[PDB]
Amino acid sequence: QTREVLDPIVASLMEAQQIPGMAIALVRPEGTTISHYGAADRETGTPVDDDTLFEIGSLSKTLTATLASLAEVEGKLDFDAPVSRYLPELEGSAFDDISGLNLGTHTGGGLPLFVPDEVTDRASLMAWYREWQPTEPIGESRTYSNLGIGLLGLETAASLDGEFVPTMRAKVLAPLGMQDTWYDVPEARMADYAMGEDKDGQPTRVSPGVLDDEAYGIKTTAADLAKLVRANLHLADVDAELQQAIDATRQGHYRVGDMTQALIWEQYSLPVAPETLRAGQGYDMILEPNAAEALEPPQSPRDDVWVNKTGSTQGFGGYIVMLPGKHTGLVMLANKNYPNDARVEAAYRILSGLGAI
Ligand SMILES: [Ca+2]
Ligand SMILES: [Ca+2]
Ligand SMILES: [Ca+2]
Ligand SMILES: [Ca+2]
Ligand SMILES: [Cl-]
Ligand SMILES: [Cs+]
Repeated sequence: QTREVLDPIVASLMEAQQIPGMAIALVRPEGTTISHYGAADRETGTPVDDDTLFEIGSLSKTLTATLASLAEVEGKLDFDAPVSRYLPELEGSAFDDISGLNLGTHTGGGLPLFVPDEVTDRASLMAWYREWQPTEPIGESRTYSNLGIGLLGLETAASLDGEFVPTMRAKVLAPLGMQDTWYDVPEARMADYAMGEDKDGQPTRVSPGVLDDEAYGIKTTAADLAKLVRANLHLADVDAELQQAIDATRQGHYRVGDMTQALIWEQYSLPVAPETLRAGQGYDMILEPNAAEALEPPQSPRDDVWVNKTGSTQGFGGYIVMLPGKHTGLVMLANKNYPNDARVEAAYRILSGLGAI
């Protein structure tokens, strides 16, 4: 079926990249297909199955964006307001001039990629934010940032008068039916927690860290992520406000060369060449500041685009692609951090082989 297209491509991918195990979800009108391949843990050979939890790394940022968007829909968060309006401990800092929208689009004045070493907790984090000097013009330059999306998370939590994780669960994960999605894997599920494999073939698992929940900390199944994708594709039963919040995460906010930056989601007009997709996932886009032009004709979610997001940890590699015009989506989770180029190629070949591009 679909499996005759999908299975050979994932077998070849897993052999070429030496991926121990994968979980794949294909979302289409007429339904969602879940497929599991290989081993959750190379050392034990425990197979990947419906219960296997994968670290999704930066794919976690899509949930942070979705909660932020819901707070906005509920009228509790103004996306263009200074972040210091919701975190008054940052009054008088650069965050008087930086907005939640900036943070969701990585246009927060060059806010850096990583949490610095000297930041070890919430207090030292907030002290660091207060002292930090922008290095790029706010709203005119994109630097991919864990500090930024992390702060959007803090801002959102404050705007909703709740703690980030329980609030995320109550307002987003639960209404989406994402009951196998964890920030902290309980002891009772550790036997289902896949073991990562790093680039040297060594076992590895993500460590806790500041802003982990907000920026990279989710462990989940392909099926749970498929619920989020289904909602993005208008294929789920979700209340009006959450649907509105989800749709708003796909609004185009900045043109960044060939890429359009939405709320964490990144997209490209169709037809898109794989090279363009590759250039979105490399050094030039991820590790350098890129000029960003605000779309203030604020772009309505489009139906003629390739929408995507990568996510990695040291031992895991994930990729989501959505084609709203075809009402189809793809979630690929692996317990190996394998090259973004190969994620793009596999996704493209799958979607092309299914006739969706
Ligand atoms: Ca406003
Ligand atoms: Ca099990
Ligand atoms: Ca945490
Ligand atoms: Ca090739
Ligand atoms: Cl970090
Ligand atoms: Cs849960």
